[PDB]
Amino acid sequence: SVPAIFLDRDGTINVDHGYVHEIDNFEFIDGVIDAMRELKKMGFALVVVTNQSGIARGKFTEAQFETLTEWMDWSLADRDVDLDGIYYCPHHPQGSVEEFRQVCDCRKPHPGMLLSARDYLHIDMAASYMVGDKLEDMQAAVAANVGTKVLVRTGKPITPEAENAADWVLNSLADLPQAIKK
Ligand SMILES: [Ca+2]
Ligand SMILES: [Zn+2]
Repeated sequence: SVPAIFLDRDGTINVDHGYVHEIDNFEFIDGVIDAMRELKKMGFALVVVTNQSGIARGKFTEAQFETLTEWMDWSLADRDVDLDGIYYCPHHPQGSVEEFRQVCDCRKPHPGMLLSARDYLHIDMAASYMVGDKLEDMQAAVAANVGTKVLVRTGKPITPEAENAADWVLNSLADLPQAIKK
């Protein structure tokens, strides 16, 4: 079993402009790419787990999400960051788009995505981290029995509830490798 860093996307990896689905609006947060590269060096699997309800909302299609996700994957790989898994939930109970309109197991704070990754990559959850800027991230982690829950300040002005649920609060994903080294 391998330990992993589970990663929220908007507000953690890219700047959260809300319903981000275009390459020219995808902006990597400073230092996160180097941080992820170091996390790989330190022996962690990297797994993105991201809610994308904009799909259910009709803000953008699944096709558009794949295009952006593919681009993200290459950009990282080309910087010698090779993501071990990318999971997303396109659902929302009130989705305007029929295909995606539903309650589900995979929308954070449901731990579904993390459990799927766990089974797939044989991940050591207790030895793993979850990084995000929202409560739903911390709660998802709690349910999936992730060892360490890390909240970041690069997205949402953190709520006291999110803060409560978190084990650590870091300014950024960029700071995670040093925090773990220590
Ligand atoms: Ca987020
Ligand atoms: Zn879902």
